[PDB]
Amino acid sequence: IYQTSNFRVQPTESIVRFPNITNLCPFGEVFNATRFASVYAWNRKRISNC
Amino acid sequence: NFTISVTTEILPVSMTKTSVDCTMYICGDSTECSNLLLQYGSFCTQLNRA
Ligand SMILES: *[C@@H]1O[C@H](CO)[C@@H](O)[C@H](O)[C@H]1NC(C)=O
Ligand SMILES: *[C@@H]1O[C@H](CO)[C@@H](O)[C@H](O)[C@H]1NC(C)=O
Ligand SMILES: *[C@@H]1O[C@H](CO)[C@@H](O)[C@H](O)[C@H]1NC(C)=O
Repeated sequence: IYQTSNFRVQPTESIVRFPNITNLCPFGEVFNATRFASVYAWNRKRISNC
Repeated sequence: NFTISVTTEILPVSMTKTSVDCTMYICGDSTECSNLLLQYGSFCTQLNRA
C-alpha cells in the first residue's frame, strides 16, 4: 500500500460578497485640493464606510 | 503459609499511528506556495516516509 498524493477536491464556482453600500470615498478632491494642511501638524481624516 | 496476589502490569503496545500530509499541512492548497515548497528538497517524501 502506498499513499501517493492528497485528494483536495477543486471548487465548483466562486462567491464574492461585500458591504451592501454604494458610498464613495472623498479621495480625488484631497489630491486636487490646493488648500492643504501642515507637516509638523499633519491632519487626520477618518474615512470609513464607503 | 503462603498466598496468591494477582497484580496488574500495564505495557504500551501501539501509540496512535499518525500520518501527516507533507504539503497539505505546510501549504493551504494554493498554487504558488506549492511550487515554492517543491523548490525545497525531497522533504515531502522524507517526512511522509518516516
Ligand atoms: C443588499 O444588496 C442586494 C443587491 O444589491 C439588494 O437586493 C438588497 O436589498 C440589499 N440589502 C440591504 C439590507 O442593503
Ligand atoms: C484629482 O486627483 C485625481 C486622483 O489623484 C486625479 O486622477 C485627477 O487627475 C486630479 N485632477 C486634477 C485636475 O489634477
Ligand atoms: C493461610 O492464609 C490464608 C489466607 O487467608 C488463610 O485462609 C489460611 O487459613 C491460612 N492457613 C493457615 C494454616 O492458617
